[PDB]
Amino acid sequence: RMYGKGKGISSSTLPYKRKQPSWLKQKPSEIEDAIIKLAKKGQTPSQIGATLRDNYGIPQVKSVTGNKILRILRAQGIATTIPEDLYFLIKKAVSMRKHLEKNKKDKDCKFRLILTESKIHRISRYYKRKKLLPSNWKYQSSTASALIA
Amino acid sequence: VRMSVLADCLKTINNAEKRGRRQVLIRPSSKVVIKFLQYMQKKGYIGSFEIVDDHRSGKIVVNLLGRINKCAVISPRYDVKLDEIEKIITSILPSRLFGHLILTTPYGIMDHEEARRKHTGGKVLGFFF
Amino acid sequence: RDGRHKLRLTGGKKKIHKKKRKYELGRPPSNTKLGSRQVHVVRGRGRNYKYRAIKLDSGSFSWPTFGISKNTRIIDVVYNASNNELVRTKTLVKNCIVVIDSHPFTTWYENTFGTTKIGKSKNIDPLLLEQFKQGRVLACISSRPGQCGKADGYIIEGDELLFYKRKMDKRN
Amino acid sequence: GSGKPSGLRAARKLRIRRRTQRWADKSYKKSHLGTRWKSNPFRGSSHAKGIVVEKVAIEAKQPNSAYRKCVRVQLIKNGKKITAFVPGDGCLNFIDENDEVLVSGFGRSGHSVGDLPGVKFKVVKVARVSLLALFKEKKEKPRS
Amino acid sequence: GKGIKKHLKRVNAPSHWMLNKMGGQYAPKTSSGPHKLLESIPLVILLRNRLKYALTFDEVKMILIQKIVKVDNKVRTDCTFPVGLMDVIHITKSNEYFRLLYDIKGRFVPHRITNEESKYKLCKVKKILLRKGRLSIAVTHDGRSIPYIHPDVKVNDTVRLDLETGKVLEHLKFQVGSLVMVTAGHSVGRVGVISSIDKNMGTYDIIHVKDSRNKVFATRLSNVFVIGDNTKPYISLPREKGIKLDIIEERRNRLKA
Amino acid sequence: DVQHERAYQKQEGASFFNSKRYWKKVGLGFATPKEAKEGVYVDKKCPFTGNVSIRGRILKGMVISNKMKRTIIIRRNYLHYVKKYNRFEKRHKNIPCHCSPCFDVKEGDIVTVGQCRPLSKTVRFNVLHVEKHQIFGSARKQFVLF
RNA sequence: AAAAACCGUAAAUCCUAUCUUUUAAAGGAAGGAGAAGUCGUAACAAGGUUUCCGUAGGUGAACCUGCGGAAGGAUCAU
RNA sequence: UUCAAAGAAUCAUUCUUUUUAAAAUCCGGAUUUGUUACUUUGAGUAAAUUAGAGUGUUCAAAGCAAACAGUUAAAGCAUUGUGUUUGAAUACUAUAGCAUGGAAUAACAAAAUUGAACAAGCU
RNA sequence: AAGGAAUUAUAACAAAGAAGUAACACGUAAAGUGUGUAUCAAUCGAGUUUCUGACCUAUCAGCUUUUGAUGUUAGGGUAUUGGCCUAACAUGGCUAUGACGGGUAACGGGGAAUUAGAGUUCGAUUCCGGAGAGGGAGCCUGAGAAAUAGCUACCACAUCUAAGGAAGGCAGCAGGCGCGUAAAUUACCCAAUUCUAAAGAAGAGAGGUAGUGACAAGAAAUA
Ligand SMILES: [Mg+2]
Ligand SMILES: [Mg+2]
Ligand SMILES: [Mg+2]
Ligand SMILES: [Mg+2]
Ligand SMILES: [Mg+2]
Ligand SMILES: [Mg+2]
Ligand SMILES: [Mg+2]
Ligand SMILES: [Mg+2]
Ligand SMILES: [Mg+2]
Ligand SMILES: [Mg+2]
Ligand SMILES: [Mg+2]
Ligand SMILES: [Mg+2]
Ligand SMILES: [Mg+2]
Ligand SMILES: [Mg+2]
Ligand SMILES: [Mg+2]
Ligand SMILES: [Mg+2]
Ligand SMILES: [Mg+2]
Ligand SMILES: [Mg+2]
Ligand SMILES: [Mg+2]
Repeated sequence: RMYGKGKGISSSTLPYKRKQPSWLKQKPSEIEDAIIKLAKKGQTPSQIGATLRDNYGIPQVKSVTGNKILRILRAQGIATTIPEDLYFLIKKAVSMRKHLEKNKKDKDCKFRLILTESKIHRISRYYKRKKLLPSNWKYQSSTASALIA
Repeated sequence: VRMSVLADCLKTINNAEKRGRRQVLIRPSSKVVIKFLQYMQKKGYIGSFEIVDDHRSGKIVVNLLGRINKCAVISPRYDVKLDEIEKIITSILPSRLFGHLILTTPYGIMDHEEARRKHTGGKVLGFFF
Repeated sequence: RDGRHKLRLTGGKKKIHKKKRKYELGRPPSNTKLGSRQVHVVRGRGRNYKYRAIKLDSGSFSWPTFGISKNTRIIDVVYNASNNELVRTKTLVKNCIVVIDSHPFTTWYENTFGTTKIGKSKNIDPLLLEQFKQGRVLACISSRPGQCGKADGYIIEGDELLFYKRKMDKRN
Repeated sequence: GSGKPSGLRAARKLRIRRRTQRWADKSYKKSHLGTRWKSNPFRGSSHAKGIVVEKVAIEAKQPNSAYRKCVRVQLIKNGKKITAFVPGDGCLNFIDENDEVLVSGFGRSGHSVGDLPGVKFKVVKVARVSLLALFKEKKEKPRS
Repeated sequence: GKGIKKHLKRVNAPSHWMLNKMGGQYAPKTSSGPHKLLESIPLVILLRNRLKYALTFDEVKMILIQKIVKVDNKVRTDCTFPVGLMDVIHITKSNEYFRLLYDIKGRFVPHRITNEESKYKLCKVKKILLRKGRLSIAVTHDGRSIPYIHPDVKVNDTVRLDLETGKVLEHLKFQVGSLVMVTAGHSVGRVGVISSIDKNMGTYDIIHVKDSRNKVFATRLSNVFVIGDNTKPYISLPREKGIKLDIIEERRNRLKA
Repeated sequence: DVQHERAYQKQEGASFFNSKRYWKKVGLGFATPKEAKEGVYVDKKCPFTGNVSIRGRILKGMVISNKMKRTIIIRRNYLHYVKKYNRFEKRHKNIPCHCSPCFDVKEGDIVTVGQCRPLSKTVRFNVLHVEKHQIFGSARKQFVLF
């Protein structure tokens, strides 16, 4: 684990066969449409994937549709400006900051806030290095709260 | 974390040899590692090995002939010129008569003797006795 | 004097370890002026003499349009993109705009064709013509009189001329 | 892990640590600090000439029991006062209370030698005659 | 004060003089002249260390005083006059004619030569100036200006040049298969055919020169001297004929004697 | 505005009146840009438009600055081998280069510069070809072996 | 030609200032060495208050005491 | 991210030859294809020192000389005259720069809220 | 007609324009030479200049910029480039990959010692380069000097003087005092090696030869 002393290995691990299984009836177009609908309804990539797995009969959008789900969202144009994980981190940070504002003496929270900030800065940096974030994007503790939306 | 797959693999192999195993599961296969294994096989130290393809970094399992004394990486893959080889080999491997000092060389990976025969030295991966 | 004795770009003092080697010669400026001609000879390196004009007048001036030249007294200095001090002191240098006694060119023109080898067809500017009408015309110097020892120059033309006029502009 | 970095492009760290650490080596420090020239009577030299100021006894380290015969001398070079042990069975009297003595180290760079407490110097010539020669006596006799 | 250096120290002397370390403190310091000191050789050395006609500098000087040694057919009384790569020496009293050439080592030999062939000398052009009256002048490695040279002569090629009269006979272009001698590094004596020229953009134009043992060696174009067309050399080469043998081979040869 | 100085910025080697604007080729396969051939701007020390011939070394760098007028800084990053440790170490050197406004160069852009005469107290180089490139930290910190 | 004036190189001298480097000094306060000197007994054993840590106050001196730590404890243990 | 495959020689191994895709070039045949590190060949460097070849300075340290034939001529080669063979090698001259063969190992560059390849048409 | 690249060679036109092209001296060679002379090229070089490469110190972390620090323009100057200098305008430049200071009992390198291999130390000192001629500074001559057995000046030493003036610079060779742990003859010669000259024939403390020399190095008595 990047920050704790946590060393767990709980993980999804996908099956050997990566051409979709026989029982999968859904044609790709339908699944794409479903994905789009889910996106519209406010769900994030991971969440969307989960929904697809559970509510509909489909293991992996990658086996049914050549593309992964983020890619298809992008194609359809409903991709977030601000990437999933990063966004989540930002939200968490914001929450922490609110708590701090409320409740000044919380040392552990402060420590954890610092850690989350650091992680954001890593993630943020990575995104900048690609082209998902713009280069003009620092993350600010003052702004942050407004950013998430 | 991993850094040099190959080094780790070699260490594992060495450990197996020490215990006196027979089989041994080299856990991330790598083209380079495969090449190294092949080379070893060629010079007799290793038996068969069944590079098992997952759908990821593969696993090798490798069949041992109880024959290796040590095998190793020499990290910092020092560039090594053809004249500079001899001293290095003296430093490393136990006798001039045997052991092999494996270079990656622009003519694929091969041992010090092979390199000498060719003419090109290159970067030095590892060795066995 | 052409040499070191200067900070190191990082702004570190070059601790000097060398006198001044004569081939780093920085002999002092000939502030060459108007007047009757007077030029000294300074003996540069391999007996390469060079001619420190110190007073001048009768430089060779060219007329670029027609690609000809004539020797004229130069009657005043009027601009110096280096500094106004030089112009105040009436000092000739390699980009001084000065005023030529410009009858010669006019005379030449008259001799050749009309009145104010031959690729004529261009046939003069308006501004230049106007200037000529008063007798006296603006012209760059192009020699480096301090080296060469001659105030050779050329008549300022069209766009450049206009620019110089603007620069000169009077106004307040 | 080794402790040290063994990267291919690691050289800066490797050099730099060594450069800093060298100074922990006592011998190296002795060699390369500038206080050698300052804080040393001989001032980086094999011997030195000093006129004598005082013939003096020095009581030995506790286990052994002797009064070792030293000579407190002033270096002409440096204006430094130093005790120099004089060898020989009876070689204190071979020198005068004011004699131009030529004094060497004792054998251990600065570090003091044997029974003697803090006498780091061995007179080895008096009035240009060799102390050893005088001791032998068959060779020479002190000129004055 | 500080200006040019008049002396040459005997160890700082260029190796192919083959001077002693002992036998002197200084060396002769070639006069300025038609050759570059590092690839020339003064007349003193020729007279004293090569032919051994003289024992001393004094003797050489004496010899020179009799106006009997000609270098390119006009006399020289300057003991330290530089002779250089291709130049014919005509010692008049013996009626000996030498031509300076290189050995298969770096060393100058005086070759010995006939009256007939003596009358010309090869000269490689370096620069080809235009001068007043649009007349072109070549400039040879002999530091000599050939005026009104035949237009087809280009910057690197050699020219067979007469001595009795300043005019030229024939010229040999720098071709892909042109018999060549070398005059600088490692492969100095070497004589080959040329395989290939590189013609690098900003840099030195490196060329590859196949020998008559078919041993290819490279060299800067700078220091290559055209000597023939693929068939025959236009000069008499030394006994070895520019065939720089291997070391082992040389040793074997030595043994077999 | 082209004429910004107290003097008239002319272009030596132009030839205005007679004949059938001036630029040259600079050689070593460095293509004269459109902006030099077209597009007025006078520069005494442009490789292409001006009177400086590039000759000697050519070395790629990576721009650190545009702050000077028509003049750029480029850090060369390289590896100094140290034989004791038989290892390398990142080292660098900031070559100032003259630019010429044919090349619009923001920081972190790779350039190649030819030598040329001493143009100022330190600028002995001018930029012949500007690759684009993109940078995210500071150009200061980007190592690009080259 | 001397002489003079003005820029410009600019020695040298003096005045500061700063820095570096040796170097004096009443006294102060350490250190090391020595001598079978005075006063205790601190430590080593449960060393006769286990020891030791950090910190604070104390006290002729070793040291004592408080607070929280440690076992390098005299307990691997209900 | 092109892995491999087959044939001939030698004492299971060594060294060699041939082909297995795609694009551009040349009269169905034949021949170019990221950058740098790295490596290989070179090139270019003063010698003295160093390693090193030759050479009985009486040895050796040396030095860069020498050897050979003869109580005085033969022999050679020159058209009576002319000694002859030679040697003073080679390698070292960075860590940078120069060119260079390169298949491995490294980097980096190229690459989808969309990127370029052709065939047709219009300017 | 080149060069990778030209405002290059070159050619023409319009203007200026140095210096020169023998008012010289031998008597030679198979008609020649010496001396001099414009430009070009070569050469002996030199200056600048690119890249890369150095020891100790962070108890030196911020430096550089009115005093050019970084750049642009125009000039001046130079043999030529260049803040090299001037003027005008920008606000740059270097830096934790150690800038800027400090130290070095530091000239650099070729190399030396010692190492199996790495390395560590040394390199005043045979060669190359730099610098300096008591200390700074300034000039003249000349192709080349910011020369020092050239000159001017000041400072610091110091010699002769009839007291008015005058000359002087061993980090050339010897030699002397001093300092010092610490180091040779006021020798002979131009014979060799070289240089300079009006150039065999003269000079040369350059250089060589001896003298002193247990610095080192080699061989080798005392049977
Ligand atoms: Mg971590
Ligand atoms: Mg894990
Ligand atoms: Mg001087
Ligand atoms: Mg108790
Ligand atoms: Mg007690
Ligand atoms: Mg107790
Ligand atoms: Mg109390
Ligand atoms: Mg108490
Ligand atoms: Mg200014
Ligand atoms: Mg010093
Ligand atoms: Mg030295
Ligand atoms: Mg000293
Ligand atoms: Mg003195
Ligand atoms: Mg002087
Ligand atoms: Mg003197
Ligand atoms: Mg003086
Ligand atoms: Mg002396
Ligand atoms: Mg001595
Ligand atoms: Mg003589």
